[PDB]
Amino acid sequence: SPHSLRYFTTAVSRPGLGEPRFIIVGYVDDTQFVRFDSDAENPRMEPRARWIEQEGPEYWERETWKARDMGRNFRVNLRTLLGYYNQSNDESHTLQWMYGCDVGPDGRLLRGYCQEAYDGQDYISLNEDLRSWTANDIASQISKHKSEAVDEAHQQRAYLQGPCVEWLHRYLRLGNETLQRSDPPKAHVTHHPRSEDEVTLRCWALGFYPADITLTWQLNGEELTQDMELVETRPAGDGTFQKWAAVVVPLGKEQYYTCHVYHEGLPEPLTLRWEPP
Amino acid sequence: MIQKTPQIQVYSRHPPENGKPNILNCYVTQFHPPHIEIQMLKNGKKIPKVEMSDMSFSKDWSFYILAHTEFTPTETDTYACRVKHDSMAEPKTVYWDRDM
Amino acid sequence: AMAPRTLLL
Ligand code: NI
Ligand code: NI
Ligand code: NI
Ligand code: NI
Repeated sequence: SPHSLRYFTTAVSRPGLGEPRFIIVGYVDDTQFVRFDSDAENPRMEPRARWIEQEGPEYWERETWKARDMGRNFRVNLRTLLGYYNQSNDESHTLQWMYGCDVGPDGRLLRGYCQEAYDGQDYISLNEDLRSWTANDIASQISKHKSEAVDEAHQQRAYLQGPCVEWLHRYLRLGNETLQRSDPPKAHVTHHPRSEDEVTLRCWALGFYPADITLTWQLNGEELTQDMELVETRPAGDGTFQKWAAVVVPLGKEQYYTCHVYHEGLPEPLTLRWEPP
Repeated sequence: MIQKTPQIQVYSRHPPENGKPNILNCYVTQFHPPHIEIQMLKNGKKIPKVEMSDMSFSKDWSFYILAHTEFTPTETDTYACRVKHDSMAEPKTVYWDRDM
Repeated sequence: AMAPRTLLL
């Protein structure tokens, strides 16, 4: 509609310990549904959405063992990269891996992702063809060369084209009521003096799902302002999201400005402006 | 690593009304590395039981996390989120403003 | 469900 299943994996080395901290979170669209944290109480794959609690112990046992296996491999990978970069074992380093599938309205794979970063920088990524890799420096070239030798691409491609899509379909069925919905935003404009003769107008969108949204401001008769303060879309904590966008305008000219709110749940945008009480 | 400095937002789940129970969120984004200390305070004092969730990373590899706690806005009580991260020498306290 | 294996870097 479209939809996606994505996993986000993070391994952090700890100079002065054995095991790195290893975390996995899984998402369908904008909803986190599973988490594994090696340092947790306890270190198993566990639910983060009510609807996944529908899976039997077999599911939970198998994902926990896969998480544990991946953690061991990420431990190895961190040590391997220390070597590639000639780095010492007295500092912390990070490996991140994001992967998953986007599927279209007909339930078919639109694109697959499989990419890693070392210390927050692009390391290696599976190309859109799902057949070849992009490296970013000498170390990642070695990794790329190794993955070509063992045909890793075909293993990841098989997953992304098959099980990833199929599991996404299962999850969409399990969590249909919350995943397959649009809650449109409710919006209002607030007014806050900024100086003697300037006012901050803030256009709020609240209670919306999914997270994608766009707010625009403009002076009536002109193109959209670029001079706009925004915040990153943020979780309300109840499965919906919030966002706001602000402009500073002259006192007494508040109503010459208009905010529009666009969202998948709105056939037409909401149109708002400051209304004195 | 290339350190990235956290962006912090402190806000309520529902539009605040004095004496009406609510949820206070501290949402921290765009930081690297992922290790971070987040405390939520009431009148300068550490709030005991704070939940953490929604922790992952963005397309630019930077991390985000949500802390939250139950709270009832009053005319007098002050709330803030104090964040310590390797990218900053000193912790950073962001006070809750009903208008943000 | 998660991928069966990760890359060996
Ligand atoms: Ni004020
Ligand atoms: Ni219009
Ligand atoms: Ni710490
Ligand atoms: Ni809660």
